[PDB]
Amino acid sequence: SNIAQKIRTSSGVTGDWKVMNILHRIASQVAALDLGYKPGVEAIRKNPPKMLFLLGADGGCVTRQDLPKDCFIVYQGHHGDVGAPIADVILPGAAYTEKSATYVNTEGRAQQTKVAVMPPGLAREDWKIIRALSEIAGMTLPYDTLDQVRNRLEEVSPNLVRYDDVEGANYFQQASELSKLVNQQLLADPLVPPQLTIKDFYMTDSISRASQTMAKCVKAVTE
Amino acid sequence: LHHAVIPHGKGGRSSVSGIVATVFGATGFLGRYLVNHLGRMGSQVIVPYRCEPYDTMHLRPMGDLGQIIFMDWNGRDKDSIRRAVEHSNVVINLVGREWETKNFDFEDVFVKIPQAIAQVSKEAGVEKFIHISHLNADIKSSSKYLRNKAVGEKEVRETFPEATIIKPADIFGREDRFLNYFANIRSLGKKTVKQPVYIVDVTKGIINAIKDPDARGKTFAFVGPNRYLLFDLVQYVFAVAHRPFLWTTRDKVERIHTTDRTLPHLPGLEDLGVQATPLELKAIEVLRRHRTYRSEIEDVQPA
Amino acid sequence: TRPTVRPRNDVAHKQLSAFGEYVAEILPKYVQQVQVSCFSELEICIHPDGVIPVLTFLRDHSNAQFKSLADLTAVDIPTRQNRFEIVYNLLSLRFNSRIRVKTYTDELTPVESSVSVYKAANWYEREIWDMFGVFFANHPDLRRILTDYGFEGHPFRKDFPLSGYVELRYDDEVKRVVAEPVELAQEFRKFDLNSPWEAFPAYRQPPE
Amino acid sequence: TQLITVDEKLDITTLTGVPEEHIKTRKARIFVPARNNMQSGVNNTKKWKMEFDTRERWENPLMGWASTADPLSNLVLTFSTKEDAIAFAEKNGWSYDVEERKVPKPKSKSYGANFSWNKRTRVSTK
Amino acid sequence: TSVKPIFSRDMNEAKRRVRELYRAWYREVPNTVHLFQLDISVKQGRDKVREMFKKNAHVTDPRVVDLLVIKGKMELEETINVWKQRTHVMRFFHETEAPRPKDFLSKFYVGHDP
Amino acid sequence: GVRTSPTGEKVTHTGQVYDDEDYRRVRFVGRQKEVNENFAIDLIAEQPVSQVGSRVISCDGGGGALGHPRVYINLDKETKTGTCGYCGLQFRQQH
Amino acid sequence: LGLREIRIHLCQRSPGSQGVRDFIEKRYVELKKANPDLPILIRECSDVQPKLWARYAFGQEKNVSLNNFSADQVTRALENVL
Ligand SMILES: NC(=O)C1=CN([C@@H]2O[C@H](COP(=O)(O)OP(=O)(O)OC[C@H]3O[C@@H](n4cnc5c(N)ncnc54)[C@H](OP(=O)(O)O)[C@@H]3O)[C@@H](O)[C@H]2O)C=CC1
Ligand SMILES: [Zn+2]
Repeated sequence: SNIAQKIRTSSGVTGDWKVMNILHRIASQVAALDLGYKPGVEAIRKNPPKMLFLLGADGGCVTRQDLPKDCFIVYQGHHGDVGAPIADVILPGAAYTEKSATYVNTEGRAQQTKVAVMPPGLAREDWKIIRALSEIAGMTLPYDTLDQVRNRLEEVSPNLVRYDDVEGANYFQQASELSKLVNQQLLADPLVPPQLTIKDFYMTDSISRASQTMAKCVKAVTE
Repeated sequence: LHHAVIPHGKGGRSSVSGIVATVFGATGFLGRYLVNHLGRMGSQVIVPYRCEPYDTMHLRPMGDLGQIIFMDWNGRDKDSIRRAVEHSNVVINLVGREWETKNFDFEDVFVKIPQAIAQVSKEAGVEKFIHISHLNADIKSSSKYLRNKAVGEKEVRETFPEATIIKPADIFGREDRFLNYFANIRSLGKKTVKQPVYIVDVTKGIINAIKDPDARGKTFAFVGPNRYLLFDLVQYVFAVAHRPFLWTTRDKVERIHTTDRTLPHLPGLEDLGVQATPLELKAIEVLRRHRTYRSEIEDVQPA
Repeated sequence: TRPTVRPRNDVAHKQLSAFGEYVAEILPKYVQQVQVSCFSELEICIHPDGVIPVLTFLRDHSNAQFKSLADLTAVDIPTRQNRFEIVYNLLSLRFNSRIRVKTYTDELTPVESSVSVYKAANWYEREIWDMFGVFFANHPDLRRILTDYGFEGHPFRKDFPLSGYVELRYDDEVKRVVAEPVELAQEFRKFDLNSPWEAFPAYRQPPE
Repeated sequence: TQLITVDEKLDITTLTGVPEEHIKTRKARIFVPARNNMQSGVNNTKKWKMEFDTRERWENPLMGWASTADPLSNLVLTFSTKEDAIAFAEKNGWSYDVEERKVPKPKSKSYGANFSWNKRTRVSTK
Repeated sequence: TSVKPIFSRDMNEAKRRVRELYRAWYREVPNTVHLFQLDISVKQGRDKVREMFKKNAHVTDPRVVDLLVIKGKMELEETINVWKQRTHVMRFFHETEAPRPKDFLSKFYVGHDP
Repeated sequence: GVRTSPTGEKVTHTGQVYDDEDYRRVRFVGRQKEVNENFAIDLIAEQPVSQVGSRVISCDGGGGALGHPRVYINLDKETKTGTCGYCGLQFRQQH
Repeated sequence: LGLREIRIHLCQRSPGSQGVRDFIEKRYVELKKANPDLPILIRECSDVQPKLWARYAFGQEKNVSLNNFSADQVTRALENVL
C-alpha cells in the first residue's frame, strides 16, 4: 500500500487505473471475505471452542491436539482425507459439479454452477443440510427454497446476484491511511512460495489428492 | 448397507426403494394386498410359493420389470427357507390355513413353521422380522386355532427377540373371508362385540412398521374405529346386500362367536400414524352381487 | 448436372407465378406473401380474417376450381407472437394444380372455421382443436378425437414433452386402471446431432 | 369486431395441463449454447436455446440404465432473439434465468508482425 | 391491443357462464354416481367439483375463462353421455397417490427434491 | 479357463462379481449365470507373433468385405511390436 | 447486549450515493479509529437503494434507508443506530 500511495501521489492522475491488487488461491476465501468472516484461525487460537463445523477443512488447520477434550467436530463435505478420520460427525455434502452454487472469482465477478449430476448416495446439498439442522434444532432459518436463499444473499451482499458482471472498488487513500496505525517488524527471512514445482502444483488439493491420474503424472514427473 | 440399498427419487415402478422383502405365504388375500403396496413402493419382493405357478401368475404383474421374484419352498426343509432368506433386508411371516388337511394340521403349522423360519432368519442375519398373528390369541380355550396362535406368539417372542409381533382384528376387504361368509348364507341372533378393520389401513400400518423403526420389538394391535354388535352388523350387511333373510367348520363359527376384546397396554394406529376408515364406505364397495338389478346406513356403534 | 439431379420444369413455374400474381391482384384485402418454391407448388400467406372469403373464392370462380381439400395443419412454431400456421391444402380436379393457403394465428384466436365450405374439414378441424389447441368458432361439434378422455395437455405442441405426464397401470387395490406420474425405465437419450459448418450458404439469414 | 381491449399478461399455465409441481418447482435456463470447443464452428450459435435444469437419474437395478422421474428434462426450445425467449418464458409460467451472449472479440492478426525485427513477436519456428 | 374475443366482452359474461357451468356440474353428479356404480358419496363428489372450480380462481383474462368454460362444457357433455368409463371418472379423484408431503423436513429425508 | 470368486460365483471377462452384501446373488437363485466361458484376452496371447520382411505393412482381416477396413501399420520400434487396433494381432519386421 | 455488524450498501450515480460518498470520503477513518472491533463493511454494486443494516442480538437486523441523505444527516442517523 506504500507503493500504491507512492505512485498515487508522485504522478499525474491519468485516469482510474489501479496499481495495486492481490490474488488468491481458493475462491471460497474471496466469497467468505465478501460475506464478512474472520480470516485466519487466530480467533480459534484465542478461544478454544467446544463445538466446531469443518466445512471442507483441507489441511492441518486445527486438530484434536489443538483443542480441549470434548471436541465435537462436525465435518461436512465429500471425500475427506485429512480430518475425516479425526472428526466426530461426518455429513456427506455435495460436490462442485453437483449443486447450484454461487462462486466468486478473484476479481469479484459472481459465477454460478449448474446441477449436471445429482450427488451419489444420500448426499444432500450444504445449505439444505444446514436449514434442516436448524429445523431439527430448536430454532428456524426464515427461508424455504433457493430463490429465498439468493434473496438473503442479496440482503447480505448485493453484487452476488449480478451474475457474470464486475464492478471494482475504490478508496485507496482510505485503505492506505487505515494501514498506518500498527507497525510490525519485517522479518528478513527468505520468503518463498510453496508452489515451487510440478509435483506441488499437482498434489495440493483434496480433489487432486484423491485421484489417480494426478498420482500417475506425479510419479511421471518425479521419476 | 451396501449401495443399491439406498433409496432413489420418487416412489414405485422402477423407483428404487430401499427394502428387500421376503414375504411368506403371499398367495392368498392379505399377502397379495401387501405385495401390491410393496410394488407401489418400488421394492424387491421375494415371494416363495409351494402351489401351482398359475396363482403367482395372477399376482405376477403387480411389481415392475423383474422387481418381484418367485421361488419354491416347503414346510419340511430348512435348506429351501435359508435359500429364500440368503440375502434379504426384511422378512414377514403371513401363513396359515383356516381348515385342516391330511398333511398339515392346526397343530404344528403355527409351531413348526415360524420356529424354523425365525431360526434360519436369525442365523442368516436379517433384521426387522414382522410376524402377523390373530387378535385375542390366548392359552384360554374354545379354539385350537387360537391356542396354536398363542403358542406361536410365545415362541416367536422367545426365539429371535427383536421381532415385531403385530396383530389385526377380523380384517375385511374386497375378497374377504368372514364378511363374504356372512353374505353367502341360507343364522342366529345373539350379542357379541366385534370390530372389523379395513385391509388397506392394516397394510399401510404394516409398511409404516416395516420402513419406520423405533417400532422394533414392541407388539402392535389394530383396532377398527367401530367396535359394535354382531346382530346389527348382520342386519346392516343384509340391508346393504338387498336380501332380507330374516368350508363351514366349527372352528370358524366359534371364531365369529368369540368376543373380540382390546387392551390399550399395547399401542394402536395413532402411535404408528395412519388414518383408519369406518365400515360403511368400504362395505358399499365390497357388497356387490345383490340380485339381477335390485342407503339406510345402520351405524349401531355400541358402547 | 444431368445424372442423379432432379430436372425442374419452367413452364409450371411461370404459370404458377402468373397465377399467384393474378390471385393476389383479384383479392387485395387478405394477401401478404405469394411464394413459389423451386419445385412449383403455390403458397399464399394469409391474415386470419379471410378464411371463408378466400376458400369460397377458391372453390368457385370457374378459372380455378379447387374442389378437394387436403391437409390442414397449423405447425406449432415458437419464437413468434402468432405461433400456429393453419395450412389448407387445396387440390383441383380440372387443372392438376396444388396451392397451400397458409393463414396465421396465435393460441387464443378463433379462425373462421371452414366446415361450412369444406365438409371434409370437420374431423380435420376437430383434430387440430384436440391436438394443438386452436379454438374454431361457429362450428357444430368440438370433441376430443385421437386422445383419451381423461388426458389433456394438447400434446402435439413443442411445449408438451415426449413422454406424457400420466401413465396407466392396473392395480388390485381399487381393482382398475389408474394414472400415475411417469417413471421411465430408460432415459430416452437425446443426441446432439446438429453439427456446425453451414451446409447451405443459399439460406443464410442476414445477421444483426 | 375487435371488442376486447386489455393490456395484460397471458396466463396459459392453467390451460397447458402441466401440474403445479412442474410449474413452480423447476426453472428455465435461456442461453446461446457454447461452441463445441473441439470443433471450430459457430453455426451452433444464433439459436437461443431454452433448456431446463437436470434432475436425478439413478440406476435401473436390472440392467444399469438411467431411469428418471423427468418428463420436461429432454426438451430444448430453439429461439432467435432474447426478447421472444423472455416473452415465452413469462407467458407460459415458469421461472427463467437469462444468461448472456458473448461474441468473439474482433482482433487484428498480422503475419508481417509475426516476422518483425525488434519486437518480441518472433515466432522462430515456422 | 384490440383482440378478438371468444364469447364475452369482459369478466361479467365470464362469471355468468362459469356459474351456469357450475350449476350444470352440480345437477350432473348424482346421475353419474348412480350410473357408473362408483364408491364415493354425492357430497364428496360435489366437494371435489367445487374444488376443481376453486383451483383456477386466480385467472383474470376473459378469453381464458371462456376457453375454460368450453373445456368444462365438453367434459360435461362427455360425462352426461356414457362415453367415458368408470376408469376416467375415478381418475378425476386421487386414491392411489400415497401423496408426497409438503414439509421441508420430509422432503429432506427423501431428497434432491426442490 | 475362467476365474471364480470365493463367494462361489463365476467372474466374467470384466471383473463384475458381486459382493457379500448384494441381492443379485438372490436373483440368481435357481437360474444359472450364463457367462461366456471363453475369454477374449487369452486367445490373442496364444497367437503367433507374425514376422513380415517389409517396414510398413497392411492389415485386411482375411477377406475382401469380410473383415475390418485396411490399416497400414509401422514396425520401426525395436522393443514394442506394432499392434492393429481392429485385429489385435501383432507384427514384426525382418531385415 | 451490543452491536455485531454495520453494513452499508451503495451505488455509483445517485444523489443519495453522492451524500454517502461525501460521508465515506470525509469521515471513515474517524469511525474505524473509534470502534476497532466493529466490521463496518461497505458494498457497491451498480445501482441500488443505499441501505444501512445493523445486525446484532440473535439476528435482529434493523434497517434504515439512506436515500438522498446528506453527510450530516447520514452521520446523525448512523449515530442514532450505533
Ligand atoms: N380373517 C382374516 O382374514 C384374518 C387373517 N389373519 C391372518 O392372515 C394370514 C393370511 O390369511 P388369509 O389370506 O385370509 O388366508 P390364506 O389361508 O389363504 O392365506 C395363507 C397363505 O399361506 C399359505 N399357506 C397356508 N398354510 C400353508 C401350508 N401349510 N404350507 C404352505 N403354504 C401355506 C396359503 O396358501 P398357499 O399354500 O397356496 O400359498 C396362503 O398363501 C393368516 O396367517 C391369518 O392368521 C389375521 C387376522 C384376520
Ligand atoms: Zn487389422
